[PDB]
Amino acid sequence: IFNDHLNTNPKTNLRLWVAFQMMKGAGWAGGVFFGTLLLIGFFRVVGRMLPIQENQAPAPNITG
Amino acid sequence: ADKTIFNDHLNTNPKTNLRLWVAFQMMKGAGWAGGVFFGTLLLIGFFRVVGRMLPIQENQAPAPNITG
Amino acid sequence: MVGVTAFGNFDLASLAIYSFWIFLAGLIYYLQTENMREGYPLENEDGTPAANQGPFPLPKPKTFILPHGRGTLTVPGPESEDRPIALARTAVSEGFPHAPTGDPMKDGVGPASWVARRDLPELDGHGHNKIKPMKAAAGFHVSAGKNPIGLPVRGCDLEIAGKVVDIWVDIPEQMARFLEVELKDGSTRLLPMQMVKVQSNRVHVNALSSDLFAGIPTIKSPTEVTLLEEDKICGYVAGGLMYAAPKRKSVVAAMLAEYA
Amino acid sequence: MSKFYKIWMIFDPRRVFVAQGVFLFLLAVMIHLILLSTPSYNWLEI
Amino acid sequence: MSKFYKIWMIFDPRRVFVAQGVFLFLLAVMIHLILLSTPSYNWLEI
Amino acid sequence: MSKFYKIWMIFDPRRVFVAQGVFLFLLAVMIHLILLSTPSYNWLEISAAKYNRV
Amino acid sequence: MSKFYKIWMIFDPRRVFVAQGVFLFLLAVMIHLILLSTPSYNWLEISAAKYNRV
Amino acid sequence: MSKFYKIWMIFDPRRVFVAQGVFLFLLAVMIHLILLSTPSYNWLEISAAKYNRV
Amino acid sequence: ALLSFERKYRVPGGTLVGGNLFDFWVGPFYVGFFGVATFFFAALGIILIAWSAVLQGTWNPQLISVYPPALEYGLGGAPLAKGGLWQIITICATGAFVSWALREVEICRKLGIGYHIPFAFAFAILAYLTLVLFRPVMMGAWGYAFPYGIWTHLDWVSNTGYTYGNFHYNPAHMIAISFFFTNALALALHGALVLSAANPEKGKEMRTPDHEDTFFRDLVGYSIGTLGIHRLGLLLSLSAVFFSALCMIITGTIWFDQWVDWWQWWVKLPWWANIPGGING
Amino acid sequence: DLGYTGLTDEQAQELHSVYMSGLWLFSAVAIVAHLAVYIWRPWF
Amino acid sequence: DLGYTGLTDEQAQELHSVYMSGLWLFSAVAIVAHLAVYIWRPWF
Amino acid sequence: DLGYTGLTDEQAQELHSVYMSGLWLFSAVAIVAHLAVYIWRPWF
Amino acid sequence: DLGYTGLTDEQAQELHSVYMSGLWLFSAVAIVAHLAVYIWRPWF
Amino acid sequence: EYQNIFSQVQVRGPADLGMTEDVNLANRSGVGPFSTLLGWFGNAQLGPIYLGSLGVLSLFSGLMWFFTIGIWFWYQAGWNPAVFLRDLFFFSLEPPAPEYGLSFAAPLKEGGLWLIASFFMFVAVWSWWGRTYLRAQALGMGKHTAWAFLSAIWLWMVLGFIRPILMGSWSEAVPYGIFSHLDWTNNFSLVHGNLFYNPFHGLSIAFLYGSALLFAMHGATILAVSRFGGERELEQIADRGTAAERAALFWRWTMGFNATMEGIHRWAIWMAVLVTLTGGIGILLSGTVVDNWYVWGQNHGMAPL
Ligand code: BCL
Ligand SMILES: COC(C)(C)C/C=C/C(C)=C/C=C/C(C)=C/C=C/C(C)=C/C=C/C=C(C)/C=C/C=C(\C)CC/C=C(\C)CCC=C(C)C
Ligand SMILES: COC(C)(C)C/C=C/C(C)=C/C=C/C(C)=C/C=C/C(C)=C/C=C/C=C(C)/C=C/C=C(\C)CC/C=C(\C)CCC=C(C)C
Ligand SMILES: COC(C)(C)C/C=C/C(C)=C/C=C/C(C)=C/C=C/C(C)=C/C=C/C=C(C)/C=C/C=C(\C)CC/C=C(\C)CCC=C(C)C
Ligand SMILES: COC(C)(C)C/C=C/C(C)=C/C=C/C(C)=C/C=C/C(C)=C/C=C\C=C(C)\C=C\C=C(/C)CC/C=C(\C)CCC=C(C)C
Ligand SMILES: [Fe+2]
Repeated sequence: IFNDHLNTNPKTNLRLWVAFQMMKGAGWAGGVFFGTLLLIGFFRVVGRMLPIQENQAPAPNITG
Repeated sequence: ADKTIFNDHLNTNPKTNLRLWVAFQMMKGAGWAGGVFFGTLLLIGFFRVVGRMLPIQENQAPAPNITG
Repeated sequence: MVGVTAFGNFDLASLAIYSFWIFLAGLIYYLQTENMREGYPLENEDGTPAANQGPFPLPKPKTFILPHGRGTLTVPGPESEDRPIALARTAVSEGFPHAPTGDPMKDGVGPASWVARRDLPELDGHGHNKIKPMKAAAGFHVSAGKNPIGLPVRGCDLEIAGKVVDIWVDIPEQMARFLEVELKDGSTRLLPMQMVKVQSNRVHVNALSSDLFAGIPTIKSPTEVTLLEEDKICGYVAGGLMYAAPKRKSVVAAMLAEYA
Repeated sequence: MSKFYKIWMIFDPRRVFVAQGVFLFLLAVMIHLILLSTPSYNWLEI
Repeated sequence: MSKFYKIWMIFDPRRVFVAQGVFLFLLAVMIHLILLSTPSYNWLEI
Repeated sequence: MSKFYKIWMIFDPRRVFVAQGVFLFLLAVMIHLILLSTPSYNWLEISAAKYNRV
Repeated sequence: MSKFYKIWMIFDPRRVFVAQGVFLFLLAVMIHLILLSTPSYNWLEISAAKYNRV
Repeated sequence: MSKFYKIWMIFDPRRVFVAQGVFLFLLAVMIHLILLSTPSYNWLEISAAKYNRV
Repeated sequence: ALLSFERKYRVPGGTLVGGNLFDFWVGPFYVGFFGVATFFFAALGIILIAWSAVLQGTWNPQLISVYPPALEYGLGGAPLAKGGLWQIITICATGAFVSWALREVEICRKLGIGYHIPFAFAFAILAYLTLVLFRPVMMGAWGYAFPYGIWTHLDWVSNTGYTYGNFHYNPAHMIAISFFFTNALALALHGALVLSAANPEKGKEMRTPDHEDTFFRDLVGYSIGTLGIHRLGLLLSLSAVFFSALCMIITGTIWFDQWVDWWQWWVKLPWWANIPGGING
Repeated sequence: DLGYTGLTDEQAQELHSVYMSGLWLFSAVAIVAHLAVYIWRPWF
Repeated sequence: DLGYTGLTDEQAQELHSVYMSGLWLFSAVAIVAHLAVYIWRPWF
Repeated sequence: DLGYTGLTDEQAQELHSVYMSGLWLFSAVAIVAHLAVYIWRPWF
Repeated sequence: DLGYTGLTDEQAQELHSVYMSGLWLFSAVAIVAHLAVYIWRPWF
Repeated sequence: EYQNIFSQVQVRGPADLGMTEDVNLANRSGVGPFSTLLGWFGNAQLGPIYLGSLGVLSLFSGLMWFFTIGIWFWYQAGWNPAVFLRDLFFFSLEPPAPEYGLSFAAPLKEGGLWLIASFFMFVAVWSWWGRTYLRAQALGMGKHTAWAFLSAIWLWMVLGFIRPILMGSWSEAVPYGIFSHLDWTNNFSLVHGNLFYNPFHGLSIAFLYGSALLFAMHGATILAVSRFGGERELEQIADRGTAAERAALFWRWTMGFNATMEGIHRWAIWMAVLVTLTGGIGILLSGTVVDNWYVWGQNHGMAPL
């Protein structure tokens, strides 16, 4: 109804239309990346919760 | 101004065309802001590089005002 | 007298600095009061005198005796527009723009404004007209730089508007003031020198587009120009900067318009 | 909070959105620089 | 280099643009993580 | 307190709202900087001493 | 307080309200700053001393 | 003292009242600062000593 | 709140940014987008100066001083109490100056006059940035900038000058001083001449530009005209600021010793370097 | 009837009534603030 | 009766109602923020 | 219905709905960023 | 004229022009970013 | 776009010999050549220059002052042209030593020549001031140029004449020579503590920076409204056009106040006069009333301790 956006010229209208397209796809990609980052962070916080600092275990694998 | 020929961008419903037109507005404005800020940053960097190229380190002046 | 103090630390130096502060305040008062000779008293946006008139009062009237029997001028005094303004207030509250009602370039509002000056030619010290066309000015000729006569005049839309026929020159200062441009229709208009970029091939006018070259005001006598006509022509050409922007064929302006 | 939409009957969205974008970028840059100034939270040096 | 536009007569822009966005974000994340791994250029620790 | 609405018969809302926004942001920045100046309430340093980032 | 209302016949309400608001804000800032200057009444500092922050 | 009203036939009340307000505020600030300067009558420090806030 | 002729010039348009969001006046002032920015930056800078006065402890305006970070902080940040306030105030001042210039551009556009005035202001802005930004960055620390005090930036001037002996022996400095002096002379002459032409001897008619040219040809034998004298004033002022900026950009950056040694090159020219007699040799 | 601003008597009276109401509200808030401060830390 | 901006009484009342609603929302958020800060680190 | 810009009620409601949707998206991204930073290096 | 998608020559040319404009804008921003990083901390 | 910095075309015609009232045209010389190099910037015509009685007196005195200093520079060089070019800037015509005080008993090689050159300079400058006043009076103008020159002369006299008298020695005055007088100013600073903490020195610097600021502002304004013929400022004073109105409204919308086409020149002349006025007062006080400006500043709240 607002119909004031229609005043912008067409070539710009799509010069932003596919701005929208391509980068929307990778905005999905960014959502995935930050979801994984927050999952790793949640597990780090739960690791900070437990009495693990008092006693830890050696490396299972050796030579690195 | 002249209408485009591909006309398949016209298939998006007006509401999402909106949800990107205004994006375009507000954040074209801050694209200008980012251009200004990065221009000043590059100017500072150019003067830093010219300062490195010159033998300032070997001989340098003491602090003009007290307490550095 | 070195080191002697009347009281506290006050001495000759402190006396001088304080007397100077007093003098500086008085001088600022005097200078601002002198600067309050034109444009006062303040008006409202409709035309009635305002409630707020300033901390500095108006000065005593003074009179200038103009040369060549042109009369006398008294300032400050009763000042009126002496013309109708074609503007309409956009908002009720004070401090908002007044939009033009018709054609701003013809109505003479905004950057294309003009003041109802005296409708007489400007006179030098001897009593002759200060600005004369060069062909009627005896002994005058182009001395250096690119001669503009005979070069096509180009408008801001990259279309030729006419050809330069003559140069108007200030007789005392010996500096060119106006170009005379003849259009397709055969009539001749004036353009100020400050608005033209005399290039190798053509005289370029970035203020006005070609179609607007006919809209410039004309002069009564071909051998002189009055202050009022000067004002009208200059205001028209200068207001072309703002009010001919759409017709202006500029690459960067086009890119900015496409951006916006 | 429901009637806040009426602000758009007061302000043209174009000017408001341009001002908002400029302001947000300016504020973000200011805060990042403030963090970079302090020896702590200067993530580069940390 | 002039005739490169004809690539759009080969590929639908929608698929190409989606793939391009995903690829660019993935590459940027990869390079940032690689920089964060090394003790130098780990701007946080520096 | 009821008749305060009449202030809008005195001031254009556009100018008043612009001035209000600028003033509020300016005041908030001023107060935050004042807090950051003092060694106490400098929340950055209060935390940095809490967790030993020095 | 009898006929003070006639002051609004002398001073435009808009300008007077603007000047009064500016003046009140600046005065309050000045007095708060003066209090912050003195070691006592520096509520941040004396609070830090009372609660043994430093 | 009766005819003093005729001063208003000399001066516009608007300018006189503006000047009077500015002058009175300026004088009050000056005197308060002068009192604050002296170690006595510096009411802030007098009270800080009375209640031993140091 | 309008001049007798101001009404016909208050029209929309002529704004670079913001459409008609801030296209309105407050009293006589014109606000605009950059006017809003200028007001914000100016208010913040002034309040931060007051707060730095609170931290310093003194309420005397002439003693208030906002020192930059010491040399040990390099080009990095500093605590707000001991260096940060200076940097925030400097960012505020730079923003305020730039926004003031751009607001002047908008007013020029709305009035249809040329853009000479913001361009002239840009020279003063560039000199200030040379003293505060370019030279300290080139030299390697924020401690080479000047403090924000009324009498304490004179201490910066004095110390920076005497680091290089008598600073008078700086050529880009001699040229700038001569430009400043010529500018003051030209300003006095121009003001006095136009006043004497417009306010002639008592009871006489107003004089004309012909009389001005006659007076200055009688005096010194050359008259530069009215357009000439305004051009000359603009050029002299801009050139003075430009050469002062140059003098401070090459000091401590490509020249490090006493400045009279520079003048020693002319003495050592091959065809008079060894001749005896005179002051030098 | 000076009317340097064009307001009539009724308009001036109404405006002054509202302005004084606002002034007294502001003064009341200031008074309670000063009482709280004086109780917390008297300056006399 | 008095008029300086062209708004009528109904428009002024509606505008003030909405503005006060926004002001009270802002004040409520500020109050909860101050409560949180005071609990975390009191300044009295 | 002041209409200083010329928008009707429906246009204002639609514009505000879209603007608030964008604001909430921006706020959500900011919140997840702050959570990540706080987990990495808390400031309290 | 393979026409695997259905675009004509004019549509392809216009699309490529706009896409290349976007690519060059992105590349310009990347170049200024790399210059800033290299000045701050060169890797050669 | 054309910025009006330089003329893009020059026209020339009959030479303007100037106005003629209460002026003796016999003294007015002939019109010199037309210089195109200057014609690019301003008027190309040189002359005619009025050579009156005071003109001849000033020219003779100034020539003798310049030649006296030149001959002393030659003597100081061993009359070697190569040394004269190598040490042109380093020569000096020093004032008499403090041993002689204010006495005229200094030998010609250690103080007498300085007194002779000083007398010549005194005569030249005062005759030139009389010339400026008389030239203004001949055309019937106001004497504003005379009074601005008087301010400059006041500073010059305080530097060279009055202050040595008050201090009681000719050694306090300024030696003629480029680097000599630069060193004189530096030593004048060092002897009296920082001259920076002289309040009148600060005011003088304030008005010098103000002169530069005001001339930049005025030149830019007039060049910006020259497209309306604003450079004809006397005409604008006589009949206010749109150039004056546009300039006034620009400055009013910028900083809340403005000048008129005439009053801005009052601002200009005062911002230029006060430089030398306050400088003369400050120099006069130094040494006579204050011997250490840094300690004075410390006692007057300017310096920290
Ligand atoms: C280390 C050196 C000292 C110092 C030492 C002094 C001393 C000492 C003095 C000044 C003076 C001045 N200084 Mg200081 N100065 C210093 C630092 C500064 C700084 C700075 C940024 O650091 C600045 C901007 C200034 C600026 C100034 C000026 C404002 C002022 C001179 C006005 C003038 O026009 O004089 C020059 C103008 C004239 C001499 C007028 C001449 C008029 C006569 C009529 C001309 C005759 C010409 C003759 C006949 C030849 C004509 C030949 C042909 C006909 C052409 N100083 C430091 C602190 N400065 C002066 C002053 O007034 O101080 C209060 C002064 O005496
Ligand atoms: C240590 O610090 C020292 C001591 C040095 C400094 C001390 C300084 C001294 C001098 C401080 C001085 C303080 C005095 C001078 C300040 C007094 C200020 C008071 C008197 C100002 C009053 C403010 C009242 C305001 C808050 C009220 C405004 C009312 C509005 C809210 C109501 C709106 C009115 C509209 C509705 C009228 C419209 C009506 C219709 C008809 C249109
Ligand atoms: C050192 O100590 C210091 C100096 C720092 C302390 C100093 C403290 C003092 C000096 C600071 C003073 C602070 C006070 C004075 C500030 C108080 C401000 C209040 C007034 C906040 C007001 C907020 C108003 C909110 C943001 C309202 C917003 C409006 C909403 C968005 C709705 C608006 C919608 C409009 C009305 C549409 C209606 C249109 C018509 C058609 C109905
Ligand atoms: C030292 O400490 C400091 C000073 C740094 C701390 C200071 C802190 C304070 C002073 C800063 C204050 C920050 C607050 C006030 C900023 C909050 C900003 C909020 C409002 C963020 C808002 C974001 C809005 C988002 C970006 C909305 C975007 C819009 C979307 C893209 C959708 C728009 C689509 C439109 C509506 C199309 C609709 C068209 C019609 C036809 C339907
Ligand atoms: C090759 O060309 C030749 C050699 C032929 C000619 C060229 C000569 C060149 C080398 C001349 C160089 C001249 C120098 C460079 C001029 C420098 C002048 C300096 C810079 C002037 C600096 C300061 C001037 C001071 C302020 C003078 C003030 C004048 C006093 C106010 C006058 C006081 C008069 C009193 C002392 C008179 C007392 C004696 C009588 C008998 C009472
Ligand atoms: Fe002028």
